[PDB]
Amino acid sequence: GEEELQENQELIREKSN
Amino acid sequence: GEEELQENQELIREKSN
Ligand SMILES: [Ca+2]
Ligand SMILES: [Ca+2]
Ligand SMILES: [Ca+2]
Ligand SMILES: [Ca+2]
Ligand SMILES: [Ca+2]
Ligand SMILES: [Ca+2]
Ligand SMILES: [Cl-]
Ligand SMILES: [Cl-]
Repeated sequence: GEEELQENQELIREKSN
Repeated sequence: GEEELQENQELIREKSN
């Protein structure tokens, strides 16, 4: 769901940084 | 979709390790 998606995008942010 | 979900679970695995 929506929360899973937001958490996913934060994992992507963490890895990109 | 399905690929997004698999990629998400791998990010979770990478972080847990
Ligand atoms: Ca949230
Ligand atoms: Ca959350
Ligand atoms: Ca979060
Ligand atoms: Ca795959
Ligand atoms: Ca893939
Ligand atoms: Ca992969
Ligand atoms: Cl880095
Ligand atoms: Cl670690």
